Amino acid sequence: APLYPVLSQASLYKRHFFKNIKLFHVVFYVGAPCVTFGTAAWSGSNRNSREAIFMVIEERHGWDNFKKLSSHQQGVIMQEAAQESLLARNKGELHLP
Amino acid sequence: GELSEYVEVNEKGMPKPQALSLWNMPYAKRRALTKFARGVRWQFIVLFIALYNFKNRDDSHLLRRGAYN
Amino acid sequence: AAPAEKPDPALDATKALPKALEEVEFFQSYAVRRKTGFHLFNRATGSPTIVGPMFYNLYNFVRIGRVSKYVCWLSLPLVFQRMWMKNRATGMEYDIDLENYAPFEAKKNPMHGH
Amino acid sequence: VYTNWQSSYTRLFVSKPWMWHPLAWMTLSVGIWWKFGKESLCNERSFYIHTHPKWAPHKFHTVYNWSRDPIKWTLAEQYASIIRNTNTDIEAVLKIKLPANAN
Amino acid sequence: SSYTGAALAPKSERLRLAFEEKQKDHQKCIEEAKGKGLKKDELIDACAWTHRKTILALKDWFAYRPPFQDRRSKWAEYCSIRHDSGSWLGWSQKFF
Amino acid sequence: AIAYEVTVNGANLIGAGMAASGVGVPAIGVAMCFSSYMLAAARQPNMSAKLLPYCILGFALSEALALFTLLIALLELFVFS
Amino acid sequence: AIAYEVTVNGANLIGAGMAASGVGVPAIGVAMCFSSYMLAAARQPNMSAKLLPYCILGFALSEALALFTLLIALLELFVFS
Amino acid sequence: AIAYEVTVNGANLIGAGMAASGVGVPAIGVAMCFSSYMLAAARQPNMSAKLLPYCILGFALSEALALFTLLIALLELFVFS
Amino acid sequence: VAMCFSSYMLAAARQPNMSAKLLPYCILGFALSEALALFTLLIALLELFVFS
Amino acid sequence: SSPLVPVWNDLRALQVFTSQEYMQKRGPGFTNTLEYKLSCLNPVKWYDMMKVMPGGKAFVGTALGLALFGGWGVEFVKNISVMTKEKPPIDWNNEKLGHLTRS
Amino acid sequence: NLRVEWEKNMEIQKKLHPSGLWSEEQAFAAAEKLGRPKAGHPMRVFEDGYQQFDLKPKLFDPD
Ligand SMILES: CCCCCCCCCCCCO[C@@H]1O[C@H](CO)[C@@H](O[C@H]2O[C@H](CO)[C@@H](O)[C@H](O)[C@H]2O)[C@H](O)[C@H]1O
Ligand SMILES: COCCOCCOCCOc1ccc(C(C)(C)CC(C)(C)C)cc1
Ligand SMILES: COCCOCCOCCOc1ccc(C(C)(C)CC(C)(C)C)cc1
Ligand SMILES: COCCOCCOCCOc1ccc(C(C)(C)CC(C)(C)C)cc1
Repeated sequence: APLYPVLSQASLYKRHFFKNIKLFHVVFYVGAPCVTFGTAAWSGSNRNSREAIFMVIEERHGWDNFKKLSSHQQGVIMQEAAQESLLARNKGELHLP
Repeated sequence: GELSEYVEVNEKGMPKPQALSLWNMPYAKRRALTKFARGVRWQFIVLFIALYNFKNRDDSHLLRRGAYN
Repeated sequence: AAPAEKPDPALDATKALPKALEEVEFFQSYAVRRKTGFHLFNRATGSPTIVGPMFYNLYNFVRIGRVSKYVCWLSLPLVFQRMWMKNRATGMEYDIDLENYAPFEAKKNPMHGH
Repeated sequence: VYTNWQSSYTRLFVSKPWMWHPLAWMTLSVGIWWKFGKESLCNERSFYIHTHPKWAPHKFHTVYNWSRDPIKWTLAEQYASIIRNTNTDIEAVLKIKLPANAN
Repeated sequence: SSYTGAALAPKSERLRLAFEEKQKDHQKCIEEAKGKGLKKDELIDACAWTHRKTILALKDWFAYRPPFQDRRSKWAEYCSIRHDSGSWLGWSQKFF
Repeated sequence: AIAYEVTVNGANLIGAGMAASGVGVPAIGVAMCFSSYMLAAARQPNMSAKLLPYCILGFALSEALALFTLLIALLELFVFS
Repeated sequence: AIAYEVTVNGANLIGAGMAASGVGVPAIGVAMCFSSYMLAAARQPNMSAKLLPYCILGFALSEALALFTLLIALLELFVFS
Repeated sequence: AIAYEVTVNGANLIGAGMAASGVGVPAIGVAMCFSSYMLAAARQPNMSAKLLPYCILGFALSEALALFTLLIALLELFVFS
Repeated sequence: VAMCFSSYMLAAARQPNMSAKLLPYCILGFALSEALALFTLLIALLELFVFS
Repeated sequence: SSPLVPVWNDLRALQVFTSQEYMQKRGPGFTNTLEYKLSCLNPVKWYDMMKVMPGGKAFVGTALGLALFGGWGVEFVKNISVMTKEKPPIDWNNEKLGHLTRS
Repeated sequence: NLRVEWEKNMEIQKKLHPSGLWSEEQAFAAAEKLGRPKAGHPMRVFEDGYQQFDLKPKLFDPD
C-alpha cells in the first residue's frame, strides 16, 4: 500500500534516457556541429569575410550604389573584394595587424 | 622563522639575540638612544619628505596676486 | 605541536604514471592491424615515417565514433575553397584608380585614422 | 524529516558561507564596474574612447570609420527623439550669454 | 620647449569659452540648415549633436561653483595644498 | 634656448630586436630542470614520482620569464604606430 | 618648439640581426636534454624507455623558444617597409 | 610637423655582423652533445650503439638553428640593395 | 630559478627524508629570485605606459 | 620581506625592555607625580587605553581615529605631491551671482 | 611573377601607390579622375572622451 505517487515504469524508462547521459556524450556530440558551423570554421569565416568585403565595397564603390546595383553584380563585386582581402597585398600577404 | 615584531625570551627574562646583540652598552646609553625612539619608522620618513616639499612649496599663485610686492 | 601523524598511503604517488600507461596501452591496442592490405610509404632511406604508422589507430577510433565521423568533414571543402580563391586572387586584375584611392589595410590612410 | 535543502533556501544560504561567496563576488564586481568602468567608458561623454586604436583595438571589427561616425548619428537620432518628446526649442540655447566670475 | 605646470585660465573662464565655442558650432549648423531649407524636425535631426554639446557645456558651467573666500581657504592658499574648507572630517566626510 | 622635438620611428622596430635577443637566455635554464629530473631519477627511480611535480613546477616558472621577455617585443609593434 | 618626424627605413633590418643573434642561445639548452638522457641511460639502461618521453618533451620546449625568437626576425622583414 | 624619410644603405651591411655574432653560440651545444656521448660511452661501452642515434639527432638539429642564424645574413646582402 | 629547483631535486634524490625540510628553501629561493626579474620587467613596462 | 627583520626585532626589544627597565628603576610613586594626574584628565590617554579594551573597542577606536584624523591624513598624503607643483591663482567668487527677488 | 613585375613597374613610374603606403598625389589624382570626394582627415581627436587615458594628450591650437 504505497502512500507515495508511484511513477510508472515507462516514465522511468523515459527519464533514464535523459539522466543516463555522459560527459563525452554531450561534449563530442554537441561540439562537432558547433566546431564545424561555428566561429572557427564556417560562421566565423563567413561573418569575418563579410566585414572586409563591405569595407572594401564602401571604400571603392559606396554602399548606396552597391545597394542600387543588381544582386549578381553585387555578388561579383563582393567576390572581388573577398579576393583583395584574402590576398592582402598591403600586409605582405599576411592577415596580421 | 624570524617573524616580524617577535622576540623570544630566556630563563632570565632577557631577549635572545636573533642577529645582533645590543645589551653590552650601558643603561644610560640605551636610555639616551631610546628616549626619542618610537615604534614607528616610515611615518617619520614621510614626514621629513613632506617638510622638504613644504620648504620647497610653490607660491606663484601668490606672486600673480601681489603678496610679494 | 608534535601531532605524530602516521604516513597515509593515499597521499603517495605510485599509481598515476601506471594508470596513464594503462590508458596509452589501451589506445595503442587499437592500432593492431592485420598483414593483408598493409602498405606504408617509407622514407627515401627506407626507414618508416613518424605519423604514418599512427594513422590506423586514429582512423580505427574514427570508425567507432558516431557523429564526428559524419560532421567534422564538412569543414574540409572550405579548405579547397580557399585554395581556389587564393589562386584567383594572386593575379586578379584591378583598377589602378580604385587601388590608389582605396587600398585595403594600407598604412597612413587618413580615412582610417592613421 | 525537515531539511533546509528542500524547505528553505534562506536558511540554507545562511547556514553555508560557501553560498555567500558568489553573492559577495557579484557585489564586488558590480562595485568595481560602478567605480571605474561606468564613467570612464559607458558615459556619453566618454564613449568615443572605443574608437581609439590603442585602448580599444578593433571594437567595431575594424578601425573606426570616422567618415561615417555611427556613434554620432545614432546618438544624434536619440537626442532628436528626446527633443521631440520634450518639445524643446533648439535655438533657445543660442540666446544665452554667460557672465564671467570677474575679479 | 614645454613645461608641466598650472592651467592658464580659471575653470570658470575655461567653461565660459567652451560654451561660447559650442554656441558657435551650433549656430553654424543652424545657419547651414536654414540655407539648405530644413524644417523644424529636420533641423532637430541635423543639429541635435551640437545642441547636446552646448547643453553639456552649460551643465559643466552650472555645476562648477567658484570657491568662497574664508580664513581656512586663505590658510590653505598659504600652505599651497588642495584643501576643502567645507569639511570637518576630510576624506571620511564622504561617508559621514 | 632652442627646442627641436624629434619622433624617431625606427626605434619602433629596433627595440623589437633588442628584446628578441633575450628571449632565448631562459631556455638554457629551462632545460636544466628536466636534465636534473632525469639524473635524479637515474639516481633513484622510485623517487621519480615525487620529484615530477617539482619538474613540472620547475618548467612553467622558468619558461614564464621567456614569455614575459617575449611580451614587450610584441607589445612594442602591434600597438605603437 | 619645432617638430621633425623622421622615418628611418634602415631600422627595418638592424633589429633583425639582434633577433637572429638570440636564436642560438637556446641550442645549448636543446642539447642539454639529449646529454641528460645520455648520462641517465649511461647510469641506468633499463630506465631508458621511461625517460625517452621526457627527452622528446624537453627538446621541443627548448627548441620552441629558439623558434619563438625566430618569429620576430622573420616578422621584422617581409612585411615592414 | 615635418617628415624626413631617410634610407640608410649602411644598415644593409651593419646587420650582417649583428646576425653573424650569433652563429657561434650553438657550437657549444653541438660539441656538448658529443662531450656527453663520449662520457656516456666511457661509463658504458656496450650502450654506445643505442645512444648514437640520439647523438647525431641533436648534433645536426642544433646546427639547424645555426643555419637559420646564418641564412639571414646571407639573405641580407645578395638580394637587398 | 631552475638552478634552485634542480638543487632541490638532486638533494631529494640524494636523501628523500630531507624532502620536506628543504621545501621552505625551495619556495624562498624562487620568491626573491623571480622578484628581481619582476623589478626589471616592472621598469620596462613602467618605461612606456607612464612616460609621455 | 627584507632580511633586516631580526635587526628591527632586536631594536624593538631593546627599546621595549629598556622602557620596562626604566619603569622598574623609578619604581612606585608614579601616581603621585603630575604626569599621571594630567594623563587622568587627558583625552589622548583615555582613547589610547580604550583601544586595547575588549568588546569591539579596538575596532571602535580604529574607526574613530579613521573618521576623525585619518581623512585629514589621506588628504595630507594626497597633498604631498601637490605642494611642489605650480598652481594657478584662486578664482575667488565675486558673490554677486545668485541674488533674485522673491515672487 | 607577372603580377609583381607589373606592380613593380607601376610603383617605379608612380602610377600606383607603393606596397603598404597610401600616397597623396596618386590618391588625389584617382579621386579627381573618378569624380569622388577627396581623402580628408575625418577623425576628431578633440572629441569628448577619446584621449582621456592618454597621459600625453594633443593640444588644441588654431593654426
Ligand atoms: C652643513 C651646511 C650645508 C650648507 C648648505 C646648505 C644648503 C641648504 C639647501 C638650500 C637650498 C634651498 O633650495 C631652494 O629653496 C627654495 C625655497 O627655500 C625653493 O623655492 C621654493 O620656494 C619659493 C619661495 O616661496 C617658491 O616661490 C618657489 O616656487 C619654490 O621653488 C627652491 O626651489 C630651492 O632651490
Ligand atoms: C591527452 O588527453 C586529450 C583528451 O582530452 C579530451 C578532452 O575531453 C574533454 C572531457 O572528456 C571526457 C569525457 C568524459 C570523461 C569520463 C567518462 C571519465 C566522465 C565521468 C567521470 C563522468 C564518467 C572524461 C573525459
Ligand atoms: C604525464 O601525465 C601524468 C598526469 O597524470 C594524470 C593522473 O590522472 C590520471 C587520470 O586518468 C584516469 C581517467 C579515467 C579513469 C577511470 C578508468 C577510473 C574512468 C572511469 C570512471 C570512466 C571508469 C582513471 C584514470
Ligand atoms: C588521453 O591521452 C591518451 C593519448 O595518447 C596518445 C598517444 O599517442 C601516440 C600514439 O601514436 C602511435 C605511435 C606509435 C604506434 C606504433 C606505430 C606503436 C608502432 C608499431 C605498431 C609499429 C609497433 C602507434 C600509435
